[PDB]
Amino acid sequence: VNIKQFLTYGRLQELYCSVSEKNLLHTLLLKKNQERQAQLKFRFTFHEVSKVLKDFLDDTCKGFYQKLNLPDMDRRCEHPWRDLFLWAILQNRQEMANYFWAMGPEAVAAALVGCKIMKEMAHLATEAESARSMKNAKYEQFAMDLFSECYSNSEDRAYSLLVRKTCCWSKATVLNIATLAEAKCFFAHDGVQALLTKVWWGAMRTDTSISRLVLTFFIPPLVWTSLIKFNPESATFIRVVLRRWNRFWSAPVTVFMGNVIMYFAFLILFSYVLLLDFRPPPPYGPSAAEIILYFWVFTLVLEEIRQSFFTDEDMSILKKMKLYVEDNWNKCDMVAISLFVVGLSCRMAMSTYEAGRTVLALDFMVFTLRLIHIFAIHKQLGPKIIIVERMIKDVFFFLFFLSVWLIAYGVTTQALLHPNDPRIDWVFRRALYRPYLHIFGQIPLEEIDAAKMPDDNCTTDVQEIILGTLPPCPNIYANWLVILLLVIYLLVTNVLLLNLLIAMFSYTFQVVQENADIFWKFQRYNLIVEYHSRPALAPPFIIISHITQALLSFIKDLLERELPSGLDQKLMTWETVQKENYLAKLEHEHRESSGERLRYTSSKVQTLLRMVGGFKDQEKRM
Amino acid sequence: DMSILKKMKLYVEDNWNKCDMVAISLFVVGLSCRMAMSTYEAGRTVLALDFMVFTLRLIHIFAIHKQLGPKIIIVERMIKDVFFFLFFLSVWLIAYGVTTQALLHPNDPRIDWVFRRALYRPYLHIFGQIPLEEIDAAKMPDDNCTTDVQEIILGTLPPCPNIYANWLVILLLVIYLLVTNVLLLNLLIAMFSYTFQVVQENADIFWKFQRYNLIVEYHSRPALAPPFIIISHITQALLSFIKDLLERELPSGLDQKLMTWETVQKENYLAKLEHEHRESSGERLRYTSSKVQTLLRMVGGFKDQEKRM
Ligand SMILES: C[C@@H]1CC[C@@]2(OC1)O[C@H]1C[C@H]3[C@@H]4CC=C5C[C@@H](OCC[C@H](CO)CO[C@@H]6O[C@H](CO)[C@@H](O[C@H]7O[C@H](CO)[C@@H](O)[C@H](O)[C@H]7O)[C@H](O)[C@H]6O)CC[C@]5(C)[C@H]4CC[C@]3(C)[C@H]1[C@@H]2C
Ligand SMILES: C[C@@H]1CC[C@@]2(OC1)O[C@H]1C[C@H]3[C@@H]4CC=C5C[C@@H](OCC[C@H](CO)CO[C@@H]6O[C@H](CO)[C@@H](O[C@H]7O[C@H](CO)[C@@H](O)[C@H](O)[C@H]7O)[C@H](O)[C@H]6O)CC[C@]5(C)[C@H]4CC[C@]3(C)[C@H]1[C@@H]2C
Ligand SMILES: C[C@@H]1CC[C@@]2(OC1)O[C@H]1C[C@H]3[C@@H]4CC=C5C[C@@H](O)CC[C@]5(C)[C@H]4CC[C@]3(C)[C@H]1[C@@H]2C
Ligand SMILES: C[C@@H]1CC[C@@]2(OC1)O[C@H]1C[C@H]3[C@@H]4CC=C5C[C@@H](O)CC[C@]5(C)[C@H]4CC[C@]3(C)[C@H]1[C@@H]2C
Ligand SMILES: *[C@@H]1O[C@H](CO)[C@@H](O)[C@H](O)[C@H]1NC(C)=O
Ligand SMILES: *[C@@H]1O[C@H](CO)[C@@H](O)[C@H](O)[C@H]1NC(C)=O
Ligand SMILES: [Ca+2]
Ligand SMILES: [Ca+2]
Repeated sequence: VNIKQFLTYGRLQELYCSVSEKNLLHTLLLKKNQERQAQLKFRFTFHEVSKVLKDFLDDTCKGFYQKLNLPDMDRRCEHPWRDLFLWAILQNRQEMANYFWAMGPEAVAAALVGCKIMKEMAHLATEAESARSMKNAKYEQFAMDLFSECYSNSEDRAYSLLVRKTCCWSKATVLNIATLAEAKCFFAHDGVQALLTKVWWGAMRTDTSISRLVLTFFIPPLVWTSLIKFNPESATFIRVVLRRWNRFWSAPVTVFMGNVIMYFAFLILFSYVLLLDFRPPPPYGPSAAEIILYFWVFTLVLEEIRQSFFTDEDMSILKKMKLYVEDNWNKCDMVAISLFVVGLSCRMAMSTYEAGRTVLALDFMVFTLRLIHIFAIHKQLGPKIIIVERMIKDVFFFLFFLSVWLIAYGVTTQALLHPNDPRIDWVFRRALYRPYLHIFGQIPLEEIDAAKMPDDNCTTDVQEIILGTLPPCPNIYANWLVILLLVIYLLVTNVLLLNLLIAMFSYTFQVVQENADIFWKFQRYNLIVEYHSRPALAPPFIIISHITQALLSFIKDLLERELPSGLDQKLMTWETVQKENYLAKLEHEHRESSGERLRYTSSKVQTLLRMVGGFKDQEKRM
Repeated sequence: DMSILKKMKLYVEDNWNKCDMVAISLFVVGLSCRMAMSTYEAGRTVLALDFMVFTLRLIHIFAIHKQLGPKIIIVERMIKDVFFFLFFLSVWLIAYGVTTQALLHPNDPRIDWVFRRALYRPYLHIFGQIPLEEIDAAKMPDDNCTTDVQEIILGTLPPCPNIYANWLVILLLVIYLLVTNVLLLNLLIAMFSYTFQVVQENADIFWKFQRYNLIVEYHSRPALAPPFIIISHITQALLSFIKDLLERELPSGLDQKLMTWETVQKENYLAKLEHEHRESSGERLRYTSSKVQTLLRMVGGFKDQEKRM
């Protein structure tokens, strides 16, 4: 059977129409068909398949079947193994999909696509057993093992395989598909990390010492010395010195360094303006340092705009905005920008001056916390960010129990101690703020224990309590009960509930620390990619880079590169050979396994018993 | 006798050696400053720090005991954990402290008090020092306070804390207490627990290496303890001018006998390894499958020959 001749588009559509009607793919195709019928022979059509694929990849299946809209039904599929793999993946058939992947040309990209589709469908997950089998798909492992084989083979063709635009997946890069699939374990591969290190250092050699690089950063003229080794490849002298300077000052590591230093400078200036040089409204004018801070934040806004609208390429504006706002650091920045603008606006008026100063203090808090993202560069600091996020989630869930318990205890103690205090603010103080402070050692027994209550001048008159002339007299009717409740609260809260939260923290830390390497390598990938696409200048100076880019656009890649047809075909054949070698080694390993040997021995012993019995009977005939 | 530079490099490679060097330098600087009236207090301060260094130097003798040795390594790794935790702690404390200083004392110009309220007070919150009389308006005393900047700088009266939005200051303090005191402190403690677990898994090996190092260190030391060690030093110098348990040179016959004995021991060890490998389950399975294959082929041939008859 020749699959190239066997699989026509009509045949493929017939296969898509022959879905068992008990699996998720049939339901999804039914929903697509119902939507199409509402908006406007074969039960299902390639339009429905394209829409279903769009709900899992949304960029990869660009005109897989919409190109001709519908293609000729007697025409053979241009990518038969790709189509068969996609069809066998959409319906949770993993063995068949494994076979189709083993016969397919672009296997790393196919495996990453399969892992993405498996996780998205396990998010859909109509059933639960299918969802569990689809959680353990092991396609990212196929991609990782094939790429390990490829990287061990050549280590230079592996990088090109990482960055080349695929032919079977609509010019999508393997790294693009891994990002779409969120394949954290693939990004943690040694080959991917090596390519990331090569991108990180740019023109310099990756073995460059940190001390030499920092010292050359702080002494720019020393870059023309041989202190920093660079990778191979009047007017000439100027050109070569400019080339050396640009190659050093364009590397993502130096851009990162400069951005970190200028962010420290920005925080220092922000703190100076907020704490020492915050002047009255424009009647007495903002200080010059404040205007410098305004310009700095304006350049930050320009950088945000560049990242949200003019990032790297041309897509839908809405798609680019969605990609921008999907990053949590991006929305953190947006919050900081909005807070600064509101603060500045309120500060410009006398009646809102204090509110503006308050909002600006909160904005400094937000910017300083924003500074945290640079810790992903270090293995010992990166994973702790993820730990802190999960631990914040743990705190959020613990807060339900804490709030219920504190409401009960605080209202009971407020009723027992100050039944005649009408003021609501003091009700909430004594009911929640004081019990919360008990957790951290703040136990004011002079307000709770009668024997410790001072002889202060106190009133029982409600009007005098409301007026605030004298503090209310605490009720000591049954003070033993108040003290017993405080003892119980101290035990329960401070030991039991606090250590329940701490045990939750410990479990979270243990779970993240088990996978610390993978998490940090994914973080490092994201940080290196972020600073590789950034302009070489740090804000405020980034205004120069923005102006230069705009002027270049008006007047007139390391990753995701397009290859010549011959080199592309050579790479595809090389990867196919690597996949064949990997599968052959897997088969050989399987054959020599203990279970396989046991099965072979038992079967052959059975055959030997039968044939030896026959031979013995024949001999006994003689 | 080696290269002088090699011996110095070997000396300074030991951390206890550089600890001692720090202690000696501190004592010398302290004594020198103490010799002058204008540097007397600085000399006393440096000598106090030197006592601290010497007392911590005393820790090295704990390697002699199995229950004390490994704890030194645990403490070193835990200090590294603290160093890495300090980045998060410093960033968070800078954010919170500057925000609260701006909210509470926007008119206080003095930088020392800025840094006090921005980092020293939030750090002390971690250890139960929560002065609500400076943060909560309802707990603020009726003390005699000024809003004049000149009077604040002069120090005549304490500055009046700003109570503009005190609910926000209190909410920030509540959030800081939760985040820092529970979350971040227990993140550091979980790091500590992981470090302790990793070292305690290999406690025996670490302590035995420590014991080796300590025994070797005190085997090569002169028999007299300082100050008295001056007598041993003078005796050694006099012996050098006028005129080993480990690392000993053997006669040629005994050396050859030892080499042959070790070769025989290695041969016995390798033979036992080979015998263990042969009788393993996997090897037996491989042998049985291969011989069953051979038996199938040869029995088929024999059966065909019999069927010829
Ligand atoms: C292992 C486990 C640990 C936890 C726990 O169980 C065991 O421990 C138990 C111990 C127990 C507690 C044991 C004892 C008591 C005392 C008892 O009061 C007796 C009531 C009498 C009558 O009403 C009040 O007396 C008098 O009051 C006056 C004030 O009103 C004081 O005058 C002061 O007045 C003014 C003070 O402002 C000022 O003029 C002066 O300062 C002074 O003149 C007198 O001096 C004092 O004599 C109340 C109960 C209490 C606190 C127990 C509570 C429960 C425990 C904590 C257990 C735990 C589960
Ligand atoms: C489970 C979880 C725990 C954590 C938390 O969430 C839930 O708990 C919540 C509880 C909440 C708090 C609940 C209540 C409040 C009170 C509120 O003030 C109301 C504002 C008004 C108006 O501006 C001020 O009032 C008045 O001020 C005056 C001072 O200025 C006082 O006069 C004093 O003046 C001088 C004091 O020097 C002296 O003359 C005397 O001593 C006295 O005359 C009055 O007596 C008082 O009436 C501010 C907010 C706060 C603290 C909440 C903050 C957030 C919580 C902790 C929640 C947690 C997330
Ligand atoms: C963590 C939750 C948030 C929401 C909430 O409980 C904790 O906060 C508390 C703060 C309370 C305020 C505190 C002070 C005052 C001033 C007083 O003159 C009138 C009542 C009012 C507004 C109170 C109304 C009820 C409020 C919002 C409580 C509310 C359930
Ligand atoms: C753990 C870090 C060490 C470094 C540092 O932050 C914590 O220490 C802080 C102590 C600060 C001092 C404290 C007191 C004074 C006296 C005052 O009249 C002038 C300013 C000055 C020197 C301050 C300058 C800034 C300093 C070094 C801060 C500096 C970022
Ligand atoms: C309490 O107020 C009354 C009002 O007359 C006064 O006489 C008395 O001295 C006050 N006591 C204290 C402790 O302030
Ligand atoms: C505060 O200082 C003024 C100066 O006249 C004085 O009259 C007043 O008694 C002082 N109050 C306190 C509480 O020291
Ligand atoms: Ca951003
Ligand atoms: Ca020494």
